[PDB]
Amino acid sequence: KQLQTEAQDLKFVLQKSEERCLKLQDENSALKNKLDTISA
Amino acid sequence: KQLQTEAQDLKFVLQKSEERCLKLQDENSALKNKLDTISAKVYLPSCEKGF
Amino acid sequence: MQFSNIIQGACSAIFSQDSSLIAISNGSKILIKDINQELINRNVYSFQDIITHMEFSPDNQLILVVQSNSNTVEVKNFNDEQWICKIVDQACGLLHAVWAPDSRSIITFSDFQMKATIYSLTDKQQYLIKNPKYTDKGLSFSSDGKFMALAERRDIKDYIGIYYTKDWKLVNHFQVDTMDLVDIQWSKDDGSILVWDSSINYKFLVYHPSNGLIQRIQPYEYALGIKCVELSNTPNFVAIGSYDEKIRLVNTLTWKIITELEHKANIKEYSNAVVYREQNSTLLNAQHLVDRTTTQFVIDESINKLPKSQQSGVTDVTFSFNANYIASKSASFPNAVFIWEVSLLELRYIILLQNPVKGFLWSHNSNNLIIYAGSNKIYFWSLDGASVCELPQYGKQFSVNKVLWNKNSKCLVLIDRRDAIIGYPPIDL
Repeated sequence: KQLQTEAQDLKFVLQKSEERCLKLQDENSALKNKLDTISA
Repeated sequence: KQLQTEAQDLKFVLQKSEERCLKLQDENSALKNKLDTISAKVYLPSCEKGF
Repeated sequence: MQFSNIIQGACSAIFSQDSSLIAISNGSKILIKDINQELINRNVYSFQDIITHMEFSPDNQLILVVQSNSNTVEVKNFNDEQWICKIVDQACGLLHAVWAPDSRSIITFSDFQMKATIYSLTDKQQYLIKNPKYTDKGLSFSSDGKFMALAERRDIKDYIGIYYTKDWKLVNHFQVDTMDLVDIQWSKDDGSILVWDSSINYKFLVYHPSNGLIQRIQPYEYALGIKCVELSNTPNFVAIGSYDEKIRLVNTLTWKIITELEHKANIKEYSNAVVYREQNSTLLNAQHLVDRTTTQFVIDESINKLPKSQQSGVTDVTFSFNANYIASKSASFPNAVFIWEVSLLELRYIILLQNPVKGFLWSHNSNNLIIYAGSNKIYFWSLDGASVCELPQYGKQFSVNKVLWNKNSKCLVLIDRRDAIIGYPPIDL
């Protein structure tokens, strides 16, 4: 119990961290498409 | 023993995910810099095509 | 409930600062009703567009309308149909917009966190924003409205830009020791900026607007926390809704935790527990052919067990009038409402619903927590035990998935899909 709790607490934070990365990934692709649209 | 391993080390994995999000934020910053840059020369005058 | 015909097409709605007006949004139009005259229209605006955001200015004179994939922001004067403004500075996008209080301006947020150019409605004065982090989140005003705190990101770091709202100059910029800012709150007395970090660290950073940290509400490093937060309108008590089914109630005078209010699961484990449930019934007398097959809000003390992502965390922490109660609930209790009683700092008036709870509203100047759950009923934690406002056959199938409640807590706005009920509930008070 003591360990599993920490372990969850860690997994819980990791999934939120991954979501930060994903919106930044989607940002990244949209940013590229915006620039390309501007150049063309 | 593995749960000690689950704890050891996701603090580290959290840290690795932090490095990855920083990588992405940096790339986004570079792209943002490109957007600000491209806008400074493209839209400053091309905004007139628009309006 | 005194009310009007079901408003057709009412995809969404907002109400005014003085609670006198309700703006109803249909996908292409906004209808404005003066509720005090009657729940009737004063005017309607239409757009050849898709409206995604609607807002009243805090003087209830202008409606801010933001159009979808058209990047268009329109501002119209209810009392001056001749004053029409549009922001079409579209090369950068007009992703969103909010009203800037008495500055007579719109903060319009460009896409890609580029700019949040402030567009004065009296003179444009388009000051650039140094890479705003967000649109609505992360943007907040001081209690007196003079300062604004904006979550911003550059140097890929989060920091808060403090702007003086009267001239939008950056006046008190500071770095925040955050991983990722979620939002920013100001103290009710503006003696601090309460900075809400990412749920990852469970932390609140309290900064003096003039000097940086005053205090920190300790992180636990590796657990999710700070799911939600609210301030009382009593001197200032902040209730930190964590992610571990706990509220850290903090006296912001000293920034100390006035214990942890825990949702637990066992009603019997709260020394002052009172438990109620919504339950199946027949109608009130003298009802006739209206049919039965209804419910009532009743006490049922026997009940002991109450029913990552959206699990565990406190979904709400709303303070009541004078903050004697906290309307809370955790994600772990899809079917129940927790009402914390303070000064007891114990749970009391625990409510089970017939279906999962969608949200709560404390009445201003009272309690009677409005509980809604998409059931065509308004349940209330009536102070006087219990109450249910059955909604009528007008809109017999209306669910009430969203509720607004006027500050002049006389008028209720119930929203479902393209549909609104505007009325005056059992509000004799």
